[PDB]
Amino acid sequence: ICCNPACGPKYSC
Repeated sequence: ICCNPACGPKYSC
């Protein structure tokens, strides 16, 4: 997961 906006398509929070 990724609790960040920079994650974009990786954002999982």
